[PDB]
Amino acid sequence: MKRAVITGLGIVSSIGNNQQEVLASLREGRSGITFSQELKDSGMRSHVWGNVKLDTTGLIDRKVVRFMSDASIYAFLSMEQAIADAGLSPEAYQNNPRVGLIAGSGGGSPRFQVFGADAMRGPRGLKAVGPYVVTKAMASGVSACLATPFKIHGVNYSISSACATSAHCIGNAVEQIQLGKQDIVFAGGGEELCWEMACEFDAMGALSTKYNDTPEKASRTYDAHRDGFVIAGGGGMVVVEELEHALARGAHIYAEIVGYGATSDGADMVAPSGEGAVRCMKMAMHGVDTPIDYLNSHGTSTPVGDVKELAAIREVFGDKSPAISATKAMTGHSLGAAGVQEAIYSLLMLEHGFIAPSINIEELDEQAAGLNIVTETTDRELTTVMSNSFGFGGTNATLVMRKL
Amino acid sequence: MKRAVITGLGIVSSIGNNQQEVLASLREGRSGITFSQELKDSGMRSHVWGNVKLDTTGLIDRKVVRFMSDASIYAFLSMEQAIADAGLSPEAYQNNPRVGLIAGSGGGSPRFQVFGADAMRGPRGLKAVGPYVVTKAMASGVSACLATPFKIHGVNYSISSACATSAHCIGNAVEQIQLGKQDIVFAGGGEELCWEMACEFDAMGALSTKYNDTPEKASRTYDAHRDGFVIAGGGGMVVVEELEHALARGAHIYAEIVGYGATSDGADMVAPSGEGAVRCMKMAMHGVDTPIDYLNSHGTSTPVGDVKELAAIREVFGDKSPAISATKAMTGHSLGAAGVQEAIYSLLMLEHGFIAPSINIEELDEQAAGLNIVTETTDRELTTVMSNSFGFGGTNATLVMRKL
Ligand SMILES: CC(=O)c1sc(Nc2ccccc2)nc1C
Repeated sequence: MKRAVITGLGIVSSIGNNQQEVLASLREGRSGITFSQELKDSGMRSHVWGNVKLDTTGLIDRKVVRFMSDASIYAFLSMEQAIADAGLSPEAYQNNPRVGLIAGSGGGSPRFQVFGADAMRGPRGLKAVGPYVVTKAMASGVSACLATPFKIHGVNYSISSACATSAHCIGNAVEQIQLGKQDIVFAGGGEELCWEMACEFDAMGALSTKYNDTPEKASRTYDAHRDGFVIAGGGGMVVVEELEHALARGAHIYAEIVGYGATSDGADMVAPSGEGAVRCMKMAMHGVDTPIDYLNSHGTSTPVGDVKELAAIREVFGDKSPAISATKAMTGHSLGAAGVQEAIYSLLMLEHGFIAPSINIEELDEQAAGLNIVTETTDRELTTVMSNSFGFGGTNATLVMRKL
Repeated sequence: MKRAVITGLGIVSSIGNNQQEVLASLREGRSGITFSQELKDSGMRSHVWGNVKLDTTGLIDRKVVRFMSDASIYAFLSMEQAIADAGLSPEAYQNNPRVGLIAGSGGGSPRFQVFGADAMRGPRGLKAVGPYVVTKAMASGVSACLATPFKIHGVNYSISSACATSAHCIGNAVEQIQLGKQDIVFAGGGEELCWEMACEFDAMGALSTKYNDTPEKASRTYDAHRDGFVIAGGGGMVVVEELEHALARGAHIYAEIVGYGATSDGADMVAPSGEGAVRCMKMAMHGVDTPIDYLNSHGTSTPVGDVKELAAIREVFGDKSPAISATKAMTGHSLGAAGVQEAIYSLLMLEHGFIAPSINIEELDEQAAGLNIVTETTDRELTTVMSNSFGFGGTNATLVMRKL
């Protein structure tokens, strides 16, 4: 069947506003986490976040940006980067029924939803709301706001699956190539960063609260004293392309997507089962005839979640587990953007031949013993990498990417 | 290639709480639209809606429903109906890696996004927010809140695409069957009905405002004096199943999904382009060796949209129009739920041999000549039916369903 490769990438993240900045942060083990006065002022217990450090004012034409929330702004800038990186001209990708876009967010825009309700409840009613809230607040905002300006004619929709959102977007893009329906699908996602959404996670006890005075130490996957994830925002986009089409245009190919797992736990709303993760990893590895050299774990810095995933990894890999690191210890958890951003970090590791460190492990959890959790940047010629995304609601995605 | 059939359906709609009530409404041309004191009290200009007329108290177990917003409640009730209609025991669909769920909403839960923000700003802060808002508010709430209690082990995610949401969910379910990855996928969606979301549509001028004193006449697709859509809520679910699997278990089969189009306009953000719809319909018709007997139009009762779709229909079919009716004149526009609900109305027409009327056309639009818009219930043996969903943001889905 038809093979899918990644031929371009773009990213706006807590650890860099393009792939050059991201690569430098990954190699340096640099945290993207900062103290947030906004989260503190809202009354939250978690006062830290992985913010995008970019003035986005003016970067997008007004006729386009007027429809957008921050998730769409970050995804749009990532898409522009990905198109440039792929070397795609408008003649090639615009008004082309074989070019699609599958990109989502986990939350839509709580900020604009709340803005609309607050405005409506004041004396000016509909006049205060204005005419742009639907495209900002709707769950499909990220795909809708990008498909128009980029003149996409093929598929156009958003997948959402909480932390797995943009990993399922990439896997669905692979499926469109496999079905022969598309030659290129831009795949990815975006997530805004705001107290309106963050407080929902803090209310469920999911966020880190004990390290507000030392923000760079709060996200600490696998450390014995981890206490929840650090919320983040941003976007990412990859160009998923059919192999013969890529070769025919002289594309730069980062990797082939040689496996895509998607499963469901059917168990707990907010905690992973393990069993679903084992099936998801095995599905992504089926038929893949090379070992996993590096695994970018879901690893959010939660007491239960981090070790549930490690137990699943031990079950999948038996006595030959891969090198592992949790890049969320540097970046935080960007929710709908995490799958694509972590696919990109993994592709940069593959392209540049290094493993990024799993930072802030002052005392390794007892349940991580015996695994090669890499804690210092390591040069290594990688061939095959895996990235896990295990979302709330028991939804799992795994991607396996390999050099061609 | 593996073939996909529909073996069960379930629905909670403005025109009925199960398929018996929906069938009777469709045959009678009975409006589901009522006056809404909630919309009026909120300051809106549109005071009409297609509400679900059902007391849902106690229909879902407390430990299940505590995670859910109304979109999930309606989708869950629809799924229970679909499972019973498909004759699936718990042992047949639970804990089964070959059984999946793809179901979404257009808006998630504006009500619970606003609830979380309002609670956080009050005297109890995080304690008033409570631990259930993420599962209510997140874009994937509908899939997350159903996949756990129904013990789904296969695919699990949401697609969102505004009006096309649950039609793309059904098409993607068909793709899982075609790829050989699933034997059954429950596909559908839900949408809450609330001023928090409705006011955003009224603020952009999208909703009907001139007919509040006569709610049943507000939604009037193709009428010269239409003035916007009437917002609605509800849910729907279909059981998409691989053909040989269905036959081997003695399933009742409504129809095969013989075509699925998904395209993008890539054009004016706020209006349908017409051309994307043409491409979508032709994609869904490709290889289908029988004529389209009946078309359930997207037709939302908007000035621009209704006649753009008619022009696309003329381009596709020339002088050989199928019979057409816009069931939204009865039901209103249930946004994320519209694709699956309209697929279900189309399946009921196919199963029971009639065309539902396009109601409230007192003066046919000057631009609607030369087609077969059916305005009176008409008994007729149908074989192949089409349903269009042309979503805000230029995202299109079309489904073609045919008797076996
Ligand atoms: C003017 C129109 O016809 C429409 S249809 C529509 N649909 C949805 C559905 C679900 C989420 C967002 C938008 N929005 C508008 C403004």
